[PDB]
Order: sequence, then C-alpha cells, then structure tokens
Amino acid sequence: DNNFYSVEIGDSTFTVLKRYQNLKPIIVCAAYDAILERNVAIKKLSRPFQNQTHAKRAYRELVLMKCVNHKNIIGLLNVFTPQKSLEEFQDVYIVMELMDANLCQVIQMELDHERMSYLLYQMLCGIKHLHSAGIIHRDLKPSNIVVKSDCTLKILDFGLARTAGTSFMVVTRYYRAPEVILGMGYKENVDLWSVGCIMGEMVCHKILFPGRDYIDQWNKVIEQLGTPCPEFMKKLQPTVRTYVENRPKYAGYSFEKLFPDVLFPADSEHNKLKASQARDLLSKMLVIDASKRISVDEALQHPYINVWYDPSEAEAPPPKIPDKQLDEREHTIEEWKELIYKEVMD
Amino acid sequence: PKRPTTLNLF
Amino acid sequence: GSDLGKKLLEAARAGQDDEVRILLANGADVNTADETGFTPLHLAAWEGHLGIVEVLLKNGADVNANDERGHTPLHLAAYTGHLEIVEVLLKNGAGVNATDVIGTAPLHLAAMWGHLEIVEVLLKNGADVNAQDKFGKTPYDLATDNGNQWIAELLKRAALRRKLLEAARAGHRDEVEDLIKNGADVNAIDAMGLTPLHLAAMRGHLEIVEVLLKYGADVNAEDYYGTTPLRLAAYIGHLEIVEVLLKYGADVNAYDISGTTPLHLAAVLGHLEIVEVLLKYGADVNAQDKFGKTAFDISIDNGNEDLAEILQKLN
Repeated sequence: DNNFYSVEIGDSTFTVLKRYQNLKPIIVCAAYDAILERNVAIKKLSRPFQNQTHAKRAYRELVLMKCVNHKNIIGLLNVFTPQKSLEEFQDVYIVMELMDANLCQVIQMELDHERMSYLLYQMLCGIKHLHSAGIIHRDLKPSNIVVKSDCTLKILDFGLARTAGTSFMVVTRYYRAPEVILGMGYKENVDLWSVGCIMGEMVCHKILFPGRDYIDQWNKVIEQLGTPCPEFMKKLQPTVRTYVENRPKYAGYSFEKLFPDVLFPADSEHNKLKASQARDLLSKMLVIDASKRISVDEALQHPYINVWYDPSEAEAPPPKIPDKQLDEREHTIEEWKELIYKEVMD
Repeated sequence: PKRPTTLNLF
Repeated sequence: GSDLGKKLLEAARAGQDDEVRILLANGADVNTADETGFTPLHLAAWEGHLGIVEVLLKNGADVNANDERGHTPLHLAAYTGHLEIVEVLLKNGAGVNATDVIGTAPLHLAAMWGHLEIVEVLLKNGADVNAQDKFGKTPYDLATDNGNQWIAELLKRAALRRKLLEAARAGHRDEVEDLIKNGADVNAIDAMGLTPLHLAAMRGHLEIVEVLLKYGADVNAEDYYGTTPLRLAAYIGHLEIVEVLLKYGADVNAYDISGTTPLHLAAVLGHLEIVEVLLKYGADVNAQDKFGKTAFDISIDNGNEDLAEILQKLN
C-alpha cells in the first residue's frame, strides 16, 4: 500500500516513507529518520534506466553502496521506490548518512597539524578500502569529500562511471593525475595525486594547478614541479612524447618554495617539525612519475599520518562484490529497468 | 595525542 | 693525483691501445683530470685515436667533460677535424651546442677551419646555426671571414630552414608566406623530424597550417617518433586544424608504431567535435591499438562517458 507522503521540494516532488520527516533540499534532500532517530540524506534518481550511461552509473552505485561498509565512506541506510510494479517503476530513492559540509569549506580554514593530519588519515583509510574492493575512485576532489562538526570525514561517492547525481552540488581537471592526461595507464595511486592536490590546497588555500583545459593542466604542472626526466618521456606514446618534449623546459621549484613554513603553523619544536613532515608527504604524493609516487599503504605509514593509525580502520577486510556485476555489459532499456528494479523493490 | 573531536563549520 | 691515472692519461695520448686496455682492466679511473681539466677522452680526441675513444667510452667516460677554458672533447674533435670521433662522441651523447668561456661551439670551429663533413654532421645532430659567441659571430660569419664559401652557403641554407621552422613555432603568417615565396622548403625538418606543419598543428595556428598545405606541405609527414600532424591536432584538441588536415588528404586510419590512430587520441581527453569529424571522414572504430583497445574502450578508461555513448552505437 501507500506508506508514503509526497512533498514539493523545488521543481520535482519527493515521495518518501513517512519515517523520513522534514525534508530540506541540499537535487538531494535532508530528512529526519524517525525510526533511526537521526538525520539522513535522501537522493532521488528519476528514471535511471533511461539510457546506458545513467543506467550503468546507477547500477554500480546501488550494488556498491550495498556491499561496501567503511566509516570513512558514506554508507547506504535504505533504498526504496514509491511505485509498486515493474510497469509503473520510475524513481529510485537512496537514503544515506548526512554530513555537514564538504572540504571546500575546510580549505578556507587555517587548520592545526592535529586536525589536518587526522582528516587526511581518514581520507586515506577510505581510499584504501575502496582500493581493496577493486575500486579506484579516479575523480577525488574537495566537493567529493564531506566532513562533520566532530571532525569526522567520509568519501562521498565511488567516482568515474560509478556515481549517479551529486549530493553536495569544483572542476575535475584541477585534480586529475598526469598519467591520465598523457595517455598512459593508471594504477591505484592516481587517487594519491589528487590527495596531494587536495592536501596542498588545504595548506595554501589555493588551487595548486588552475588550468583552462586538460592540456593546460600539464603546463601548470611542469611549471611548478619541473619537466620530468628523460626516463619518464620514454614511457609516453609517440604523439604524446612529441607534444611533451616540445614544451618549454622548466626546472620546477622545490617543495620548500612551493610550501614554505609560513603557510603551516610553526611556533614550536613540534610544530616546525610537523611542518616538514607535511611537506615531505606532499613531495611523495605530488610526483608526476607514478612509478616514483608512493602508495596509499605507504602514505598511512608516513610520520605525519601514522600517529592516528588503527588496524581496525586502515586494514579492514575487503568487501565481497558479487561476481561480474560492474562489467561493461550492454543491455536494453528494459533489461536495465528490470535489473535496477530488482535491486530496489522491498 | 588525542584525536580531534571538533571542527568549527559554517 | 692518482698514479694509475697519470699512466692512463699518457697511454691514451700516445695511442697505446694495449696500454689503455691493461690500465682500465687493472683499475684505472677513466675520468681523471690533469692540471687544466683535460681527461683521457680529451687527449684521445685531440690526438685522433678512434680506437681509444671507443674503449674509454665503453668503460664509462664522461662524454661532455669540461676543462679550464670550457672545452669539451667535441670542441677538440671539431677543431682538429676528426670526423669519426665527432661521430662516435655524438652517438654517445655529446653536447652539440656546448660552449666555452667565449661562447664558441663546435660549429664555430668546424666552420672556421673549413671541416665540411663535420659542419654537415653537426647540423644533422641539431647544431644551432644562429649560435653566437660573446663577440657576436655566427658559424656563417667565421666561414665567410675565412673563405669557406661552400660552407657559408650550407649554413645560409640551414639558416633559412631555421627561419621557416621558427616562424611556424612563433611567427606571423606573413613571414611564413614571405619565406615560402622567397624559396623556403615547406618540408624542411629539424633534427627530430618536425616540419613547419608539425609545429603549426601543435601551436593551433590555422592560418599558417593553411598556407603550408596550399604551397605543398606533406599532410602525412612523420617525425622521429612516427608522429603526424593529424594525430597531434587530434590529441591536443585543435578542431579546425583536424578539419583542414583531412580536407588536404590526411590519412584518418593511419596508425603509429603502437597502433594508435587519431580516433584513439581524441578519446584520451574527450574531444567530442573532433571525433565527429573523424568519423565523417571514415575513422574505423574496430581498429585496435597495440594493447587491443578500440577508441571506444579508451573513452571508458578515461571517464569520457559522453563520448563512449556515441561509439557503442557503432561498435
């Protein structure tokens, strides 16, 4: 029957369960779960089965949000559709944990070393868990990372082609790793480049590499970090190597010049040391050559991060994803509707 | 050292 | 300094191939310097001992070692006129435009003393024709001042190829057309095989690309790595240039050594409009690169989802 009530939230309508009360918009609502007695977030996906792109994205997010459980990754609390049959099926509502803000607000703060390293520690724990689950985000950025007033942090979604709609409605290119831009493959640590850019932006309160397009992104990188060595050029493909090796050559500033001590809190024997550790970690993440860039595991062992290490958070068991669910299998719009409906019906 | 328990947000 | 080194310095200078072999075998430092910075490679290059040069280099000799005056082993070979040594040093990684305390480079010396084949070899290896010493003299000026008139002609020719290439790099369309009208080769190349068209495509200067194509430029010119102007434009994202290139006969299904076509490259960054034009001119989506990936598969791996929805419909 109809255990629902519809509410006008802007242009569209929100037909949710009566357990969720007082819907406030943030194309995603915030409500109070009277059963769980705590505020939640409600995302609405209208006709996700309409085409391949929307359908794949929604299918992965559902499957993955159900399987993955980590406290630094936003979790699924509930999922329902107000329609009662496959013929009438239309919308999907995904109830999630509610957070207070995204990093874009934290970046404008002058944080202390404890909060900075603790926020970063949580980022890496989440990233690591995703990796163990065979998920490389490939699209980290401050708008994808959300925080709470108790200084907790979570990763908001699963990234490229695994996300459907924006909760906390920041361009991707600013944080995209060069191996992608230069036509090279990618391994787990592309996400670590982004952490480097996000960490840097936190330090100096500015976008590290603000380019006009993807290509200009490469110009902003070598201007700051210096043209890479010839052993890296040999890994490029002919067309890319021809373009890269005809760029103006840049020496690149040291990470002391990129991130001086004035940017950090430095008024103590402990603070001036902590400033160098953050700079060291930055110099191990912001590395063009991904073969010389450290891993997520190594980032968690760094002196700047390891203070908070807890094996229950940084070494949690990986999830068991059902076999061959996230492949590039093409389907009809009706096949998608049935797969998605099967995952949403009560 | 203790883990930060607060974060002044807007 | 070291005792085994002083014997290696005089052994290499004397031409004793066996003495150098035994000294390097027993454990002589291959890069010992004398009072004024000259090393065994300097001495063997000054005296013209090709065998000893090939021996010292295999033992790890510094190809680009300086002395007190800033002269390297290439300065010496260029001065004395030993072609085979110039060729061996270059192939080992010598500095073609190394300069000394007054700005003299190996091409100044080769042109000054009329060493033809060295002037020609140094140019192939990327020697800077326009290079000047601290007194404003170019290799062309020295050749003229010393009656090496054929070398001066070659250097003037090379200076003109350089002026056309630099005009495409950062020059006006008028200069490109003046140089062409006044007899400049549209197909001129640099040391790495780049033509004025390669440089124009990368630059994104449509006006220049048109002039070159009009006056005979090769649309399918490959550089040292096998790169064509269509693939550069397709990757960088120069829509208008990808259009005139295909208009003037550029091969759309041409692939480099790794099996990469322009369609593959536009999918890296997701140049929607470029992919449209490529498919119009007949870009094959079944084409697989050296790994086996189609243009469609690349869009997936780069997150360019709007582009992938177009290729799946075809394949």
